[PDB]
Order: sequence, then structure tokens, then C-alpha cells
Amino acid sequence: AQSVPWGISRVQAPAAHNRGLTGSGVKVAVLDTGISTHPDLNIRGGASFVPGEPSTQDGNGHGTHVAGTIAALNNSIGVLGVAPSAELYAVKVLGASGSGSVSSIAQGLEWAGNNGMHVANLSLGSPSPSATLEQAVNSATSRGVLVVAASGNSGAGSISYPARYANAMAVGATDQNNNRASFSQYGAGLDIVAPGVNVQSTYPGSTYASCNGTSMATPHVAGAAALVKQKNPSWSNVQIRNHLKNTATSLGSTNLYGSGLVNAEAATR
Ligand SMILES: *Cc1ccc(-c2ccc(C)cn2)nc1
Ligand SMILES: [Ca+2]
Repeated sequence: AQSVPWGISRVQAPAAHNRGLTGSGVKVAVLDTGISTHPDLNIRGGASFVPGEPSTQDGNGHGTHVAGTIAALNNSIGVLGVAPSAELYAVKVLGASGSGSVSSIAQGLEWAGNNGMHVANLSLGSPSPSATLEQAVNSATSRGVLVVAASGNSGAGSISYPARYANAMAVGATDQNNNRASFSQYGAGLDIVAPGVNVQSTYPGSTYASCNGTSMATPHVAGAAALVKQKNPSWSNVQIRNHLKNTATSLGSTNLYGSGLVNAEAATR
């Protein structure tokens, strides 16, 4: 039996699916701890930039969880992603510890721009800027990648890098009441929000687990971007980002929420 995590319903992905929009033909890179083989995921390819972890399999869990929110398969098992037919790529930039470097992350972004990715999900960040990372965000953007990044979990009224950069789409987290999750960073540069509390997704060991974080919000938006791209194949990264923002539901505060709650039904109408 398959069940639909609450956040998938909250972003109105099933309405898009009913219109035949699933993310088919859209390439989405998950720049994370890897993605493990799982019966509810279809991993097309990828690369590792973590020395000593030459495989793209996930030794942490976080990247597999993020991947399932984007693209868990629509079938009779497990869960269901926002964009269940997205073409998923495992771009390992963080090790099994959950840590990486700005160089590794930059290499993953360069890979995304050299391999035709439409969307890159970066459920990662840090309070400090990085020239290395910024250059790579800008380069990937110039190659047509929509970079979607988590605002961070410190609870502060400023957001992490790379989400803070103009060429990243910064995603904060909401709860079941459509309030900002207490940990979700907000403020200048925040673009949009999505569910990030009690998010069930795929997890290594061929199982499922629930997590909290702006890391869980981000892939809802990455998946929504893939739905928009399937509907509008000619559109650029900027056009997709703008349309997601323009069709988001206001949550009553730009400071806190950016454009508001992503809405895949309104974005694919
Ligand atoms: C510091 C830290 C620890 C754990 C995580 C995490 C693990 C697993 C899942 C599903 C979500 N988040 N993030 C940051
Ligand atoms: Ca499934």
C-alpha cells in the first residue's frame, strides 16, 4: 500500500499528478549525502565528490530522505514524491557524517551544469558566505540549473548560504498549521516555504522515516519546479522560480515566508 505524506498533499502535488504532470523528462540533482538504492526510488545516475566515498550510495540517510520527497515512485508501496517521474541524480557532496566542503558542493554544482540538470536540490548550508560556493551557484545558474537551497535550522531572522545568494531559491519550513517552523531561518533572501515538520520519506535499509528540517522543505520546491518544467518545457530557471513564487499562497508575512507556501496546483494550472 502507498500513502501520501501530509506535505505532498499540502503542496497540492496530487492535483498536478491528476493533470498528467509528474516531472517526466526533468533532471533533478540531489546534492547531498548520496541516495541509496530503494524500491521506491529510481536513481538514474550521479557522481561523488567526497574523497573516500566513491559510490553515490547514502551512508547517512539524509540524501535518501530528501530524494524521496522529490521523487518517491507512484506505485503500490511506500510514499509518493512531488515529482514521482523526475529523473533523479545522486550527487554526493556530503559524507556519511553529513559534512562536506565548499569545494565538494561546488564540484557537485559544476557537475549539474555540465550534465544538463534542470534543478539542483541543496538541503545544506552554513552561516558564512563562500566565494567558491557562490561562483558555482552562479555558474550552474548560467547553465540553466535552478538551484533550490534550504534556509537553515537556526531559527534566526537571516538565512544560510548558499540559500542567501540571489541565484539560489531559498526555502524555509512550515508546519501543519501553515506557521513557520520554530527552527526555520527567515529574512532577506527568503523566496518561499514548504512543509518541513514530520515529513515521512524514503530511508536506507529499504524503509521510511520522518524528519524535521528546512532540508525537508527544500525538496518539495525542487519537485514543484520539476512539475512546472514538464508543463512548460521552454521555460528557464528564472521563469520557473518566478512562477512558483507568483503562484504561492501568502502565509501573511514576507519576512517570515517569502512568497508563501508553494502550490503545485496553482503553478501547473
Ligand atoms: C545536525 C543534523 C542531524 C540530523 C539531520 C537529519 C537527519 C535525518 C533526516 C531525515 C533529517 N535530518 N540534519 C542535521
Ligand atoms: Ca511509492
